[PDB]
Amino acid sequence: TKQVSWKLVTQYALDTKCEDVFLLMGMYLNFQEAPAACAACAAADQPNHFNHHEKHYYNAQIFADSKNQKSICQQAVDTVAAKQRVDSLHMTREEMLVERFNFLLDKMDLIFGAHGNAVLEQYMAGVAWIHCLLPQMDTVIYEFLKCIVLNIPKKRYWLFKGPIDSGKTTLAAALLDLCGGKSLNVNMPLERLNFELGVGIDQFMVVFEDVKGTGAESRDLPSGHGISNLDCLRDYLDGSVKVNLERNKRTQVFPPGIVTMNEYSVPRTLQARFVRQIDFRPKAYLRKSLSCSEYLLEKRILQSGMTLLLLLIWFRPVADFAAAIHERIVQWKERLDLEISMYTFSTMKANVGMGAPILD
Amino acid sequence: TKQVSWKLVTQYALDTKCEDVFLLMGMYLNFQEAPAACAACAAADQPNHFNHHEKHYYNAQIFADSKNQKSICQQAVDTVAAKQRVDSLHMTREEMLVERFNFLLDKMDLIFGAHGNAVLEQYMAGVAWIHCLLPQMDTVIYEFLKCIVLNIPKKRYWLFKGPIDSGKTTLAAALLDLCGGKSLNVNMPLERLNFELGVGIDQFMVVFEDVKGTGAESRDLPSGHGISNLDCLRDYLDGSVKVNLERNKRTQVFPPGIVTMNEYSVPRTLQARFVRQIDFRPKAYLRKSLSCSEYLLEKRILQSGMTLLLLLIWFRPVADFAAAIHERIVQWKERLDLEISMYTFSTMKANVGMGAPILD
Amino acid sequence: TKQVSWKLVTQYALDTKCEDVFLLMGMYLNFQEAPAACAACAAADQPNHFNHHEKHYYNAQIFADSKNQKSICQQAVDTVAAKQRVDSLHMTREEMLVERFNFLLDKMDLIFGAHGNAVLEQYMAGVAWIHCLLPQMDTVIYEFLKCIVLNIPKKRYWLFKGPIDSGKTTLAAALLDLCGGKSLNVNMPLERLNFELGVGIDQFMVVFEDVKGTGAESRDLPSGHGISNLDCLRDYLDGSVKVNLERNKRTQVFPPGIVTMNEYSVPRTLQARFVRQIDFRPKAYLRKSLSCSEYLLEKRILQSGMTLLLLLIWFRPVADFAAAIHERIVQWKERLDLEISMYTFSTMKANVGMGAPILD
Amino acid sequence: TKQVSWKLVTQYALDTKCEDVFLLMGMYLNFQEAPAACAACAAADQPNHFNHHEKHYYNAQIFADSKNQKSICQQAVDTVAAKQRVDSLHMTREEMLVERFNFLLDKMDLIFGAHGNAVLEQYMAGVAWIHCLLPQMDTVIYEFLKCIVLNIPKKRYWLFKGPIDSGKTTLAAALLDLCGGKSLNVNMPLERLNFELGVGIDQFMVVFEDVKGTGAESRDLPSGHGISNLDCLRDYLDGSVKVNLERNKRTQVFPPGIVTMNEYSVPRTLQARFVRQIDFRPKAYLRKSLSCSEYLLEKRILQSGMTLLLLLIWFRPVADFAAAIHERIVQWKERLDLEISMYTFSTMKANVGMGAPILD
Amino acid sequence: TKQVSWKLVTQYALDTKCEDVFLLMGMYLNFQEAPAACAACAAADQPNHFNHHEKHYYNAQIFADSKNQKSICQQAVDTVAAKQRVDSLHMTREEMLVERFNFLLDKMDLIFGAHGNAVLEQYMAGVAWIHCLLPQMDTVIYEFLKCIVLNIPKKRYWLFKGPIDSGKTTLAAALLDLCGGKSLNVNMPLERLNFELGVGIDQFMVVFEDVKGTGAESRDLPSGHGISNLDCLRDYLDGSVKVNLERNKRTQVFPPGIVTMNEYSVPRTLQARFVRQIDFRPKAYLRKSLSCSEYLLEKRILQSGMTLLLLLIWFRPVADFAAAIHERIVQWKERLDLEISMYTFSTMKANVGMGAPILD
Ligand SMILES: c1ccc(Oc2ccccc2-c2nn3cnnc3s2)cc1
Ligand SMILES: c1ccc(Oc2ccccc2-c2nn3cnnc3s2)cc1
Ligand SMILES: c1ccc(Oc2ccccc2-c2nn3cnnc3s2)cc1
Ligand SMILES: c1ccc(Oc2ccccc2-c2nn3cnnc3s2)cc1
Ligand SMILES: c1ccc(Oc2ccccc2-c2nn3cnnc3s2)cc1
Ligand SMILES: [Zn+2]
Ligand SMILES: [Zn+2]
Ligand SMILES: [Zn+2]
Ligand SMILES: [Zn+2]
Ligand SMILES: [Zn+2]
Repeated sequence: TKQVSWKLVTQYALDTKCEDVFLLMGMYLNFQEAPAACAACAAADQPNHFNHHEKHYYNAQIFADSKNQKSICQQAVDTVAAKQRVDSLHMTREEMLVERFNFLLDKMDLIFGAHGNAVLEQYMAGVAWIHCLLPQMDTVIYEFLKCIVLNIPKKRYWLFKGPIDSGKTTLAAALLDLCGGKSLNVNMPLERLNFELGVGIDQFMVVFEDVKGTGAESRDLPSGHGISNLDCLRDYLDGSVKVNLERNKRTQVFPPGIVTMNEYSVPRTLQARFVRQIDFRPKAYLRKSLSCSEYLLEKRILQSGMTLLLLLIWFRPVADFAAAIHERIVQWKERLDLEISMYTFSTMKANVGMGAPILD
Repeated sequence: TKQVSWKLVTQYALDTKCEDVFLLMGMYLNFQEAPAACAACAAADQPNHFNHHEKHYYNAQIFADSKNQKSICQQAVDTVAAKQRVDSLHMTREEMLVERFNFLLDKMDLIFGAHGNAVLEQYMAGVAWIHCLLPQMDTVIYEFLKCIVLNIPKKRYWLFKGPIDSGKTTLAAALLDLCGGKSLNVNMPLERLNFELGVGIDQFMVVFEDVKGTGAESRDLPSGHGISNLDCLRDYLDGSVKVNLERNKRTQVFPPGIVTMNEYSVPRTLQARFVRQIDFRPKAYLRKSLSCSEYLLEKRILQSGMTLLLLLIWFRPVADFAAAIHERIVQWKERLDLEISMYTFSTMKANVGMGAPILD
Repeated sequence: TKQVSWKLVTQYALDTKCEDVFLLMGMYLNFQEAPAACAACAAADQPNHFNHHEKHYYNAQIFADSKNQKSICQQAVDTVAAKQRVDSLHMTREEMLVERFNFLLDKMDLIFGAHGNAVLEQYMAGVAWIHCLLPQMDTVIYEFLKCIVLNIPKKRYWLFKGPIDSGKTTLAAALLDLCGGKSLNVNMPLERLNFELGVGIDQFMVVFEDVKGTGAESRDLPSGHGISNLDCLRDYLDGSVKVNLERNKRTQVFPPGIVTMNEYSVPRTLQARFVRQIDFRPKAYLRKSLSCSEYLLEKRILQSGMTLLLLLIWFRPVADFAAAIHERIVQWKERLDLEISMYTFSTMKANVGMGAPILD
Repeated sequence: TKQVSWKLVTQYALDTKCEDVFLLMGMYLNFQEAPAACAACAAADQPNHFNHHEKHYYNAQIFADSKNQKSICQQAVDTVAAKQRVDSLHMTREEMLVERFNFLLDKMDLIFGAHGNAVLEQYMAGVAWIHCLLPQMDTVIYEFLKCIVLNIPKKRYWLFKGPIDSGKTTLAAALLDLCGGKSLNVNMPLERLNFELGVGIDQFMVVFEDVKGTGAESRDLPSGHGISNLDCLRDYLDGSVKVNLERNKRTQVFPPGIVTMNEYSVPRTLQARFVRQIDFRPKAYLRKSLSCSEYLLEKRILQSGMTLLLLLIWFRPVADFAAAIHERIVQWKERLDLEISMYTFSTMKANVGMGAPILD
Repeated sequence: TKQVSWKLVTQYALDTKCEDVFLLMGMYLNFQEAPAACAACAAADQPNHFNHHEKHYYNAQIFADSKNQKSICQQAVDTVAAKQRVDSLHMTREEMLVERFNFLLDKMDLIFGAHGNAVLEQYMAGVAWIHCLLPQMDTVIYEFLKCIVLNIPKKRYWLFKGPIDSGKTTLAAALLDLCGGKSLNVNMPLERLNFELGVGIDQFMVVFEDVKGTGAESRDLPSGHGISNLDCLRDYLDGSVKVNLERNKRTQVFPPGIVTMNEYSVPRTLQARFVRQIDFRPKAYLRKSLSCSEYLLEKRILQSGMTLLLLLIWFRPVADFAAAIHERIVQWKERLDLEISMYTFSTMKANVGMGAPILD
């Protein structure tokens, strides 16, 4: 009888960075039909399918007849986790950011391509709104990337503070997506904390999202254990030494990142853990401009790492990006130039400032 | 010795969307007897049996002699879960609703067919009662389907508020069945919450059923953690970003849906999460008409997604439905036309309004 | 080497409805000795042995030499669970009651037979006592069976209320045995509730036994969470929609049944969930008659489903039973006629009323 | 290569009623050496070894070379549990007591035999002390055995009440050993109760040992949940219906037995559950006689089921015992007659009454 | 291919009493190199290596090439546990103490031998200090051994009471090591107690170390649940009946031993459980002598079972030890005689009494 190549299934999982045994199984089974008569290959809208179908066709036919499908996929997924362990220890943090930028650029090549449905001008409208959120915004994002890549002890965490719908949640979500990190909830009691902190294993960056304090009920702010919990996690935030994380599973320097919170009282000991604090104040023109440009909210553009990378490609020269992605940055600069100019971009920012629709 | 085709058992599970290892085992074993002398095939009342018996007969005989029956069925059920993972990521939300409508139409073809026992006029009486529950009811249902399919951030959740037996529970149950979602209970403490929220993995929509608040004991309303819990789940309700769900198991945008509750105080922060609120007030004629038309309650017609789809087929033209199901909508319109007219339907609604039996 | 037929072991488990892996193993090993010299076969007092020994003799000899006995039995027991899953979805509720009546009649054929030790006149004395417990008792039982078979939403639960030794516990236990359901304890906190509710999976009916309330300590009634718990289980009691039961394991309409309790205060919201309430008041003559007819208590006759089925066979004509069991009802009517008459039965009820021994 | 007989290892486990996988493994490995030069066989002090060595010698040599020893023993132990399941359902309760008496008689044949070290006169001295503990003591024990064998609902539990060292703990321990039951601790909260009650699965009888109440601290009695817990276990104590026991594992009538406690207040509802209450009052002569006859305490004679069976063999005629053990009762009566007379036994009881050493 | 002898690996584990799967694996792998060029064999300082290398060399080479190393070692370790189960039931308690004394003598033969580093005069200095701790100390130790071997009900537990550094902890630790028992912590709540009590399974003796009471905070003594817990464990301490221990795992008479505690109030009911109480009072000369003879503390001599056995070999004649070890006691008496005399031993005790260095 024909033998299935476990190595080839693993190669597919490695090429697509697949961490889900069931997703892998389903995707691999979808390669068993003839690629010449494959409608998914003709549509060319799913690269994880159309770029691999021909290569995996004969192996997928054998896989379809297998009595050990889950085990083949478990070894493949384990190899992906094994590669991630090797990279977390050998890859430089700049190489880690290049890998994430390449993932975002692959997604951008698709959604703004011939077989995609995204509108590039709508994402550029988001770029204009984001550039209006803070002064020197391209420098804010660039200096955040430097903070994450350099990973300097005591200079690794930024604090985002402000009320609801102030751009604080949005910017933190977009920066998380740009770097490719994980969000954490520390509003739970200390008993469940260690399992939640374990989510940061092999992660590039993290966001401690919507951290709550106590005694702010008189200002309509909810009570939580967040601020108290974070104040007892100095070694995790500082990154001077390795911490023991469990989900024990790994001993590593806890990832850098962001803490987001409303207007709670910050203890002196927790305040000292942040190299920078950004205060987010709601601006009437930002909300108005957003209400007039609904596509931004509907298509989740403002929370996208692709929007922040387009901002960077728009504002920053080729030399500001790592050498390994220079060719892709140049091709994206040519693409953006065809559709927007410094004059039309300036009009978009002027439209934001007036609380009018960003696109005329 | 003869070898059992694991692929064929998987094909049966895929064709019937079987997610239960024991149900699959029992159903497959029932294919081992000769289909020519099969009473279940002659009765033709169970499509998951009579449409598959002949195809799986020889394989079921081999399956009956197997010493590894549970393992064969586990791989089959896993393949169904794998396909669901692939669809949750590749299928458009319109395609997801088409699949559910096709499932409801298959059930309708059976129960209102030659080998079925349901009475089509009784379901149409339910359509009349439902159309009397709210003004422009066909538009209410249609706009709910648009809300679920479009899945727009901050515009994904509807609030159903009213006392007991006000039509609030019934409409939410019928909309859940129409879309094919899951019901959730958030009246438990935060410690058990994450396991309950994990029920929403790969789901099209959800209902947070009978959410309880505090301090409404003086108005005979029970105390619960529901309203407090929902107020701490902004990212789940908004759908702006992906949430980490566990039953970790999957990172996804939490499904859209409905929250149902009695007349509790809604906090300003939780109130802002609903794009629409429908207030359900008990009407004496609705209860009276129901008491005179007992078949509605006895046969669970008012809670049925089939009743809401019949309402849609009755009120809305063919172009209001997706192109993929147009042929089935046309055949159902012809079926309904033979049994009810706009005049006889209007009499049914007039009978509801008088609190008299819906069917004369 | 000889191969054991897993299919034949499964067939034995299916024929005896065996749900216990260890019981199956022990019963099957007892078939390895020669049936011609088998004392258990000569005694003919255990049908699960003597009706299967000859058929399974050669396979049991091979089974005795097996190095995988537990696994063979696990697949057999799993097939029994698989069949139960298929029946819970395809069998009509009338067919489910026929299956239970046939199980009770098989037991009756044995204990009142040539190789049995039960005294039919003693069970008929129990029939007389039960018929004295409530007016029109044969109608009470028959209408309960109709309630369970019909399974109508909001009309599925009966409330049995009274002090200790009032016939309330006895009648509920006997009705449970007649239908073949499970008893549930809801006096535990909500944290453990879901695991207990999961006991109702694939069950025909349930009894929420000895439900306790609060603040009745001044009337010597114990405190418990029962009444509070049941008041938060409307969807389980009503049966309008399917509930998610776990022991997740199955999504189904929660079984119908009975709630038994002492004289606690019932909340308006929980009271509305019962289509009928029966109040049990202790009668001095019932206790006295029981003290004079000790065999009833000693032989567990009053709690037996066989006693309630004998009551039905005695009072009701052949047409009141399903067509599938008519031949067995006729044979039991002939058996009862040989031993009791309407005159001698009337004397037994007169003896109950006088608090004297039921049998003269 | 040579094959190990799993059936033969199972036969050894069945013959010795072995329920411990590790004990079985160790005992079986001790059969691998030549029985002709076996010192354990020459000593003849361990029947579970010397009566099986020759039969299992060749199989034990093969077992010694096995790479699957634990699995062979697991199937053997499982078969013992399977046989116990079959017996719990088919064996009459008289047959269950015969099996226990035969186990005690096998132990007695050994310890009072040529290769034993026990002194029969010392056990008879214990018989005299036990016969002085309560009036008509041989009738008390005999009526307890009738209570356990008959297992009549509401007439299955005896209450033993008294202070420390009153003979209450001793008699209950000796009756437990005589019947072969299990002791239970119900002084724990209700949360852990069900796992403890599960210890009664397939058991002949149980003792709820040293049950504690509340508010008796002013009388130097410790506080506990025992009495409160037992008051909520009516169905377990009454034995009118089957209870669901877990360690779910089995549905059965909870075993009969004894409840022992100090002088706590017994609630009216819990008091009604006992068919008999024995009050144990400390007697100065009993303690004094015991202090003068130390061998009773040192050799654990007063807590032994062998002491109670010797009491029965001494006081009761052959016809009072089941027919199956008549030959063994006759041989033990002849043995006792050689060493004690009704006159010398009467002197022993007179010595107890004087608080002097029982043996002159 | 070559086959590994599982029996031989088991034989090594049995010979070294190995209860650690990982230790066994590591020790066995260290036998794969040539014994002629083995530095560990030339050093001759580890008997578990040098006395087994040659015997296991060829099997260890095959073991090194095995793909099932952990499983081979698991069966070996299981056989050691199986042998321990057999011995716990068949070995006399005197034979159990002989086995422990032989283990201590093997260790003594090594550390005081040609390839050892211990100084015999330093251990004899410890013997002198220990003999100064209590009057008739050789009789105290000997009577403790009699108490443990005889294991008489109600006469099995000794109480050691005194403040910190009073010799109480040291003597209890040394007696534990001499007998080969386990230490237990009962200062935890009753919920975790049963798992801790399960540590006493198959153990010769136990020490309930540093038991804490309540309300002694005014005397600088810490609060704990120890004394309260022990007061509810009468059946465990008395040893009149078998207790059910879990880590259920085994039904056995709980081991005898010691309870150590500071000056807390002992309840009358717990006090009655001890056949002997030793009060430890700090003596200034004992601490001073210890400060001048640092090697005692540095080399853990005072806590050693070897020190107590040397005390016994020094003070007691050959007939005081079991016949099986007489030859080893004689050889150790000759060894001690070469290095110390009754005169030089008396000088050591005089040096202790003066608080001066024990060795001149
Ligand atoms: C409806 C409701 C809220 C809403 O606000 C936002 C929604 C998403 C992301 C950002 C915002 C805002 N950021 N921002 C800064 N200054 N004012 C604002 S609002 C927009 C529409
Ligand atoms: C008996 C008890 C209750 C009952 O009520 C209902 C039962 C099921 C579903 C809906 C209803 C009602 N919906 N509605 C709206 N205005 N009044 C009402 S009653 C009907 C019969
Ligand atoms: C001893 C203790 C109690 C006892 O009572 C009963 C025992 C079992 C089942 C039913 C009863 C009673 N049912 N009933 C109705 N009116 N009075 C009564 S007593 C009988 C004997
Ligand atoms: C030392 C400490 C206690 C002790 O008491 C006993 C020990 C074990 C078993 C029974 C007893 C007693 N039963 N009994 C009846 N009337 N007085 C007594 S004492 C004996 C010696
Ligand atoms: C430093 C700190 C403490 C210390 O005490 C000891 C250390 C270990 C073992 C025993 C002792 C003592 N046993 N003992 C009896 N009378 N006084 C004392 S002290 C010695 C040095
Ligand atoms: Zn393709
Ligand atoms: Zn068929
Ligand atoms: Zn037979
Ligand atoms: Zn032997
Ligand atoms: Zn060596």
